[PDB]
Amino acid sequence: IFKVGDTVVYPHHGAALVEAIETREQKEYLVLKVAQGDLTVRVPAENAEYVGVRDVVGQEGLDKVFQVLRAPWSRRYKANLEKLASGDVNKVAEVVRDLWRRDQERGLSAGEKRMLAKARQILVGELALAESTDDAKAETILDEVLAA
Amino acid sequence: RGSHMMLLDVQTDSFEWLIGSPRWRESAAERGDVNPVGGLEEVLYELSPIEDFSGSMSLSFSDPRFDDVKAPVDECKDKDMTYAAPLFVTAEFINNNTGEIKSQTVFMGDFPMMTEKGTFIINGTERVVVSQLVRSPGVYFDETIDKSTDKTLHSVKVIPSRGAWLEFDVDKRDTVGVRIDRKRRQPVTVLLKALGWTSEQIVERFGFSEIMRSTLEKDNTVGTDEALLDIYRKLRPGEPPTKESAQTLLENLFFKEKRYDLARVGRYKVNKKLGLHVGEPITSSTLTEEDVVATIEYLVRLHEGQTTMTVPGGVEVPVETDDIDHFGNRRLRTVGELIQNQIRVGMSRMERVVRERMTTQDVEAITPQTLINIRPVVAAIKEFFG
Repeated sequence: IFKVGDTVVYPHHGAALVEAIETREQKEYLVLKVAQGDLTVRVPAENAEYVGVRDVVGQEGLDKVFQVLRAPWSRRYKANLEKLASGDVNKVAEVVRDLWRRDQERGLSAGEKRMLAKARQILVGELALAESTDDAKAETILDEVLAA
Repeated sequence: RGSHMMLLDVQTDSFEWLIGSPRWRESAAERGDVNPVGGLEEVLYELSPIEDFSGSMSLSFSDPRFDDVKAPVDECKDKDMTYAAPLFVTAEFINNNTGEIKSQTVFMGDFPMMTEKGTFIINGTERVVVSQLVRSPGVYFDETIDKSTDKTLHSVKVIPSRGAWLEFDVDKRDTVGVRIDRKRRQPVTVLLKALGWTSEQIVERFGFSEIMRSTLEKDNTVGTDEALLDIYRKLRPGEPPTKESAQTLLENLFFKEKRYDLARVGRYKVNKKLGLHVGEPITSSTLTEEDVVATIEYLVRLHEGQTTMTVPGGVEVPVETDDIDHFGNRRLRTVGELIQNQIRVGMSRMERVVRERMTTQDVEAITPQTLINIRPVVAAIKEFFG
């Protein structure tokens, strides 16, 4: 959920640039650059919430998410499986978009309805934080983005 | 004692070593030096890591390096400036709880640079640092007469090539004392207890000696843990002594290569003097518990007027004082080494400020910059070149 180039607030340090995501017995590490004091902070991704570091989708990201939601088979299943895995809100968006459009027509498989329902869960959770709202008006925004 | 004549290239090479320059590094590679380490680099390694109370947080230092000199030699002379380059180090703070690693480049002061001539320019004036002759590594026993008890006193110094001193002595009160790293005198049994000796094993080994029995009884320490804390109180007065940190401090003082080195010749001389490892190749040049105990026994037997001794598993050696006017017991300290030792003193004070700031600062707010105060390092250099 942390993307290179994103800016996150690091308590006691200020604005931190996500500069890289390393692999360092071996787990996933955030490499953060605070220009203030030219400080480099490496922290295990799983621990980011404990230290008070969150990657919240900015206005750049909200656009992209809405742009991708509006944009115009074992293969397709595994691709979408992979997108939900990556925790990338843009990927989740693609999954929501493609599955929802299919659900309007041919209908989904039970397995796919589950995949879609989960992707929405993830997506509105992310939208809710991005528009600083709390999981009731986020989905409403999603539907209207979807219906239109 | 300062030298009366200096070899120029020995001194200039010593400075290149100190600053870990490219030409020192390439020359080391050409000789096939194993693990070449520069002077400043060695000091940073010596003190890393600085840990807090509980072994949760740590601060480490690495990669000393310089930007270009602030100004040309001629300009420094013509404008009465100091010919110097800014020193930087990389400092890394680690929170073991969260796994946070916080690192930054830290300015450590402007560092006076040596010239082509082997000189320094200090506020416009060109100066030459003179090397010193100091006692070479080894173990040295001596005998004196008190003023005024009429008593015959004995003492011994263990001197390394690099690292803290260890001294023992029998005073006019007929007690055996230890001075660790030139600190306050302690009953020698405190050091034995700190190394893990029970009262029983101290008596098995040293019970023959009247002054050792008297030292043990008047030693107010009960057990290994109390002994460790008391050494900590002597070495770091005013700081909260804990068990684990006292163990680490004593261990690093003498028994690990990080901060202590007898060098090969000092290691040889200690073996020879005390009768330890006689047919054996020298591998390590740290001190051992065995050395400490044999040194005490030597001093004690010397005091009772004995003339030979044999430590457990060792060979018989004569028990006597060292003439210590002999050459071979003097050693050259180069300019790079003198500056290196001065930096080390400055850093040690900086090191203490770090531990003190670790007790009060919010761990979540701590960075190397909030912990590091370079003033004693800057002051140490200013004093040296004044």
